[PDB]
Amino acid sequence: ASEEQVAQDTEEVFRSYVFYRHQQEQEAADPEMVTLPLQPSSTMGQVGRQLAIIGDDINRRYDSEFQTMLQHLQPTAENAYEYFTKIATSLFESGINWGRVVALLGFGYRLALHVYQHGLTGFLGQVTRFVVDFMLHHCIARWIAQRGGWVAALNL
Amino acid sequence: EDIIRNIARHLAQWGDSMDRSW
Repeated sequence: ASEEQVAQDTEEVFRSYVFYRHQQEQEAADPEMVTLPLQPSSTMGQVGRQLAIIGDDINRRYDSEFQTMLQHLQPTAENAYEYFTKIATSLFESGINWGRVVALLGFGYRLALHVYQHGLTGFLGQVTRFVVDFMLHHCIARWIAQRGGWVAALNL
Repeated sequence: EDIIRNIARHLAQWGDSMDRSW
């Protein structure tokens, strides 16, 4: 039950994170990333917004490099799940921390943006499911639940 | 799987760098 609430919250955090990462890239375009569906009075918009802000220093440094490796990987609708799963599994093989959780959100954002830029529309909800389902089945949602939920990310 | 390994290693490094900064 605790994990399922974290999974529901993860969908909101990821959609908010995407919205705010895209908006700050625009203020520093993917029309699929300009909508922010949230439940009433949700705190997860603030969580995603703060995570997009606090990772900006590192992300702005490496965005070009990450985009370049994605160009090399050439993800498509047919292989994106396999590649997402392998990369995310490796990311957490040696452990979980809040930084790596944010890196996973950033990977989902950059993957979604990359496929859209290469012509694959309608895929943002697919990547959202990949992120939520990975966290649920690979013990990340449990780790977050043990720290008090995603609201613990507001202290970062 | 060279590209997969490299992206995953970058993500862990960037994640650990962020975690240390926080």
